[PDB]
Amino acid sequence: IDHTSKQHKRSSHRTAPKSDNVYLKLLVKLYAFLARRTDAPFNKVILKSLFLSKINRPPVSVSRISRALKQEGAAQKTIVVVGTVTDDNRIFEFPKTTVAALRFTAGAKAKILKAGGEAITLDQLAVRAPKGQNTLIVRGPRASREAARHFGFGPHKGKAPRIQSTGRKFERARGRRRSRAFKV
Amino acid sequence: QKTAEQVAAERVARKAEKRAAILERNAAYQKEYETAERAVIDAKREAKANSSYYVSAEAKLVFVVRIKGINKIPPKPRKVLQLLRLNQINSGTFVKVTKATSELLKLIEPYVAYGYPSYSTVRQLVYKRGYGKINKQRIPLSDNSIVEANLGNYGILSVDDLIHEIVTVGPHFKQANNFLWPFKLSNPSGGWGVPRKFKHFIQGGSFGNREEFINKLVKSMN
Amino acid sequence: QKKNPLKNKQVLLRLNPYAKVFAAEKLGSKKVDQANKIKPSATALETLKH
Amino acid sequence: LHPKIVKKHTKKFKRHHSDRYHRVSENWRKQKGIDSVVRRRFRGNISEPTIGYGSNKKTKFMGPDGRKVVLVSNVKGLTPLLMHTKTFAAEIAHNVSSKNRIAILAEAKKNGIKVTNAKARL
Amino acid sequence: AISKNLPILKNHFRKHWQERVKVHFDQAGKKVSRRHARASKAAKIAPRP
Amino acid sequence: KSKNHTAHNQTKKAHRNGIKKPKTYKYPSLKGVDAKFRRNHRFALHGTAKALAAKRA
Amino acid sequence: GKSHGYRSRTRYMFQRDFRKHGAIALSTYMKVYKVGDIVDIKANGSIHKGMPHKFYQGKTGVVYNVTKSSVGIIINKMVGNRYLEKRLNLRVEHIKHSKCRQEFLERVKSNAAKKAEAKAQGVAVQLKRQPAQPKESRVVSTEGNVPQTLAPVPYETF
Amino acid sequence: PTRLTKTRKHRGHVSAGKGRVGKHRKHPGGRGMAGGLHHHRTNLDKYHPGYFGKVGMRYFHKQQAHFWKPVLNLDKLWTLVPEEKREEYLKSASKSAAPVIDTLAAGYGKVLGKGRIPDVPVIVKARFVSKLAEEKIKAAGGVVELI
RNA sequence: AGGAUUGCGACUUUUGUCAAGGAUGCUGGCGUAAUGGUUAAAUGCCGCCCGUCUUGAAACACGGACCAAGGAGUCUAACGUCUAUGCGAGUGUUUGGGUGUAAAACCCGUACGCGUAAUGAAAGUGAACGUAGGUGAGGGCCCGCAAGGGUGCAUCAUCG
RNA sequence: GUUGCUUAAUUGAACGUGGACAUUUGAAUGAAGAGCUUUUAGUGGGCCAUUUUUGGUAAGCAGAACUGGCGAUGCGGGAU
RNA sequence: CGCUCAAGCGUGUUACCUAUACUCCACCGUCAGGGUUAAUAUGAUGCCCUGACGAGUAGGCAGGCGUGGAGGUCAGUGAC
Repeated sequence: IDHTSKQHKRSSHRTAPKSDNVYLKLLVKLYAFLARRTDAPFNKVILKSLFLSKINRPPVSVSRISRALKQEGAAQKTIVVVGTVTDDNRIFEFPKTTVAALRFTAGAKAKILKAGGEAITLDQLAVRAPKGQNTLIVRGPRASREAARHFGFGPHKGKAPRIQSTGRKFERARGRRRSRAFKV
Repeated sequence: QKTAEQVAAERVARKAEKRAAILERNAAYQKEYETAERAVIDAKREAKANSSYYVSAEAKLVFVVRIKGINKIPPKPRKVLQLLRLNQINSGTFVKVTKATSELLKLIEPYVAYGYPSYSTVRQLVYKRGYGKINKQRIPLSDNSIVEANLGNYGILSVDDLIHEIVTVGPHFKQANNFLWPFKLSNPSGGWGVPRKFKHFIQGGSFGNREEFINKLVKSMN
Repeated sequence: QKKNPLKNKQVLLRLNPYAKVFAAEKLGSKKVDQANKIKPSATALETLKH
Repeated sequence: LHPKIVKKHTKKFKRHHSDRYHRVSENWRKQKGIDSVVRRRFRGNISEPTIGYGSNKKTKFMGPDGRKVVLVSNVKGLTPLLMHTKTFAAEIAHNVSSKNRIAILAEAKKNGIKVTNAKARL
Repeated sequence: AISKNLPILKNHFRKHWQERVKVHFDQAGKKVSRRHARASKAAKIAPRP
Repeated sequence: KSKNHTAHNQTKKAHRNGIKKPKTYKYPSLKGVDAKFRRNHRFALHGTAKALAAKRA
Repeated sequence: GKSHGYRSRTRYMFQRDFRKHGAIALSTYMKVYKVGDIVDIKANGSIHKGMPHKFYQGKTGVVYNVTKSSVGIIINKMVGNRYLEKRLNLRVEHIKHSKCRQEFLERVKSNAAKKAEAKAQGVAVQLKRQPAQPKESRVVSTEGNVPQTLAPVPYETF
Repeated sequence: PTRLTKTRKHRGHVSAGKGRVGKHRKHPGGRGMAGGLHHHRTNLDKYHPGYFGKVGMRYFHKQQAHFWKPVLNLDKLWTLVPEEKREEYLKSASKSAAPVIDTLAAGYGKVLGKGRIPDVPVIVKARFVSKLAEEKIKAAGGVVELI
């Protein structure tokens, strides 16, 4: 038989979480039910994000949440993070807001609830909004990681070499400048 | 729970309207084929009286069959067989005949036998070995409710209406032919009428163009 | 179990409602045709026979 | 009406050269050879175990009776099989003493539970 | 000897290092010896710090 | 004694993985372009930024 | 040793022509090149400055930069199992305009005329290009055109 | 865990994940960075550069003590002041009563400009300062004392 | 094969009937070594001796008389990608001290390592014109009966 | 509209602001989902066939070109 | 083996034999696309539906079977 494509191919996606956590899999069952039933695009996005790894779920700073509120016509939207929400000390006037996430830090709990906010978890959000109405999903920065700078090293890529320490006398002389042979 | 019992009486009444629409259309298509055959036969007799030769219109539709099996096939003809959906040995399709499609058949002529079918061989293939492509998944054409659900936007509200598009070569041949899954045929019951299968029809073998004799070969395999 | 329209007949009549009208009037036969003219030739038989 | 059992391949898969040399036991073991004919599948040689020989899912782990066997060592271990006589049969262990078999066999026959062994030494 | 895309390490283990290895199993037991020594000294000296 | 060179199973290897086109983008890479042109081009984009800012008022 | 120079195996490629030696006609220099035009390449044996390597004879590419005497042309070439972008700098004497894109611009204007004209009259356009269809039926007249009976000739020695 | 490794799974097969032709011999290439200039040049031309050679001049008896000076951005600045005394100070200090921020006690050398601080008088104490860092503090109201 | 019903239909004046989304009906013999299971021999056809290096082994290529037990990718110091867990601009109790049912379990904190700033050989200097900037793509949400418009995180390209 | 480029210039050239034209997304056929990233194994002695072909009297000899096989592969036929 | 108006050589026309190939049905596994605890006992890792595919050395990953010791648990089995 002329096999055009590969046979018995895998889906190439995380179906369920690799984690064995009891409380997380309860949250999966709730959103997995909604994604089949509701027919609201919001629910199918949050179903994907619960399956992700620690690298694929970066931390969202509270200053990043404050920027999205300045968008023209998005003052009272329930901002749904899928990860951790860390505190930030490069800002002062944090407004009265409502947030939804898996985890909140000890600092970020105080910063929201001092202004008079609502630190909600994803199950409590699902009671108010099944379809996801007047929501606003936020995702943290992937490619600012210490491993990301070393990927795809070579001539003349403009990337960082994998080394321990540190300044001169360590990957500087021959092959990095015209005085000593050449500049890569 | 309640009123859904009354819907059983209702929903049946709307299908009685559709069966009348199928019956009148099938009567119209029968009148098209009978007039098409009689017009060509009498037109020859018209020309023969006035010291002239009627030349018939060239074939608008052709049916291909994979003869050679797998392996030891060069890459260029192997690519063309992949495009015409003849991946397995003994496989059908139908091809809308153009100048462009004729050049594809020249490349793969040792590995296939092909000719011009009629409203008879086409009727048997779509009933006995007919299968539809419905969100992938090779699903059979048991009921005509399946064909209306998918191909309802281009007319084609029945199995015979799908057959009409294949035979006449209408504007929606490209959509209607691609809907059909390639016909997985059996080996011929009588035989190939030869000692050797790979020599071209006119010399002795099976492959290449055979025009009128493809109808006999398919009915045995059907 | 996929039946087959050619055999069985109830599956045939599930499709093509015209199968009654085809079979009753005998359209796989149809008398048919015609005098007026057995209508002949001119110089075709000279080239054909030669 | 219970599905009739078909075993596909009843003959035992012996290892290659088990009868030839004494040290090679009859427990199955895959040939990892390059000259080997058992790996490459030649005509007129021993068969190999393959997933195609697997039994039907309707009738798996069932004997001639049509019952899945459970191992029992005492009277308290009979309490899962009280309302499941047609589906689950019992079997008493080898390490149980002679007098304790009479204790299990007595209360087993009350509820109508079929034991594969016993019989019971005598 | 070398070659993927890994950092160039510096492991100084080309002498007879296995002959001169120490493992501190005594950490837990040696703590009690010091607490015993500090206590027994205070008993000898008595009223002084 | 040893074989020198060949190109057998070479094109067959290449077509397994891909043989791909070079992607293409809108706004291509502006490298190896005339330096006198680029300096004036910078001042044009700076000036037109002032124009659109004044319009929105 | 093996020879792998810059102008290796260029005996007939950079050979000039039959009865077209010497100077070049002035229309070569007069032609205009804006950033975007498609152009085919032909090396000229007489002009030695800004000369292309043998591989790019007959290749086609888009112009990206323009200067005093030259034009920058990016050409995609195959190597290993992956296409790479390459940047050339050839003088005006070698480059000429491509006539492949020429026919496309004729088709754009004609379709716009047919859509605008027919919508206020016909209500039926048919603007997609048709492949060469098969024949229709017809009748051939035999009056003063009677068939000539042929036969295969016997073998002779010239 | 000894059971989870792949050497348990290889029991039965001859080569054990090393091939029949390659054999797995002792030291085919060398022993650690051997032949860097000869037959491992293609590895070191890629991936590393600047490996061989020597840039710069020597320092005899160098001490990590003269070279100290840990930096501090103006973004952080207010973190040195306590958490209780913050909502109080941010709302009305207004001169003659500004919160003194000694950077050296916390452990910082050079006060350094980056962030955009709020308009409150500060009075900072530090060893070193940037030119931009002083401009931002004077715009607010305060001053910089040297030590 | 399947194992309540649901669907498409046909024949029906009608109720109903049916070859219509996979076999039901009626009858006989035996109720056990008779049917099956393993095991040994006979008969038909087929079957060269394993392991190994090799483009290539039944080989006139190497090891193997036979059996039992033993017998071969382990542990460590620095590390890379991916994954789970805890806290998160911080993080790390266990050098050491306090206690104790005593190598355990529990508690304590100055330092110090890595991270929060880079670039230069060094002397050194040291990251907001603008809503932390525009353009093209972008999931999701918002307005709308729709057509379409508004707002656009991650990321990719691109000019500042 | 934009400028320090270019013009005898109120020209040109790049990047734009607003505007008109979506059945007829402007050849055929197919699409098995498309694009992309990290990481690491074995391998780096090859050989035979149909045409093209160099050395050689010629070779189950040596050496290249294009597809297909064996090596990694049983099964029916060529007795083997 | 034996064959001579062949059981030989060239050519034609029919029947017939037959592969793990082709068509159809049963069962196994792998992969994909769906449907469902809306109290509704027993494994949501469940319970069903539909469609395709299956050779393989060097190599990689997955799911299981067994051996010697350690913590828990069946108030497990045993001079009957």
